[PDB]
Amino acid sequence: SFSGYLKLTDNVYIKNADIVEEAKKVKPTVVVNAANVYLKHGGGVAGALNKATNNAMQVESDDYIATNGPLKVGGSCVLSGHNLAKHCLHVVGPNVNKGEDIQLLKSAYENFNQHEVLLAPLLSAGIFGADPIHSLRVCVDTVRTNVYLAVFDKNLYDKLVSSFL
Ligand SMILES: CNC(=O)c1ccc(S(N)(=O)=O)cc1
Repeated sequence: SFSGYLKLTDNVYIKNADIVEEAKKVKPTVVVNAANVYLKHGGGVAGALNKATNNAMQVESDDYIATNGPLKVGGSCVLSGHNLAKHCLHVVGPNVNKGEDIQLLKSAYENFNQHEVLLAPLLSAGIFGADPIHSLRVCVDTVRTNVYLAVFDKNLYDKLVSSFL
């Protein structure tokens, strides 16, 4: 199962790791993708996860969007996990750099409650523009299921652990 995680709360764990390498190693039931409403996995965690699937995630995602239309900000969809996980839970956190509402971050984390265990990044962190400290606080106060957070940046991981309340 998951190794080397630091326990933050009863159900939230954190590790300084590349979520792609973590998914390839664990092959969890669910890997969370930091998705946008269009499932266009061009960069960030989405681009990295999609690149690890040899673009199979993008091909599947385009067929999903062609059939269903875009997701809502704060929403999600379950697609294949390809070579990374059984499933990929594509969750759309608000992108502050695209001027989206940061109040939707709690709704985005509520999607995690539909899965008993998940490997996930911090929603809306990184290129999505939100404060990762705020994202971790929303995560621990919203997610009740077992969430194993992978934080790519070592320096951010240390800041997140050292400032955790
Ligand atoms: C392999 N990982 C990445 O390329 C990666 C990791 C983290 C980010 S973030 N969420 O923007 O800080 C983007 C991309």
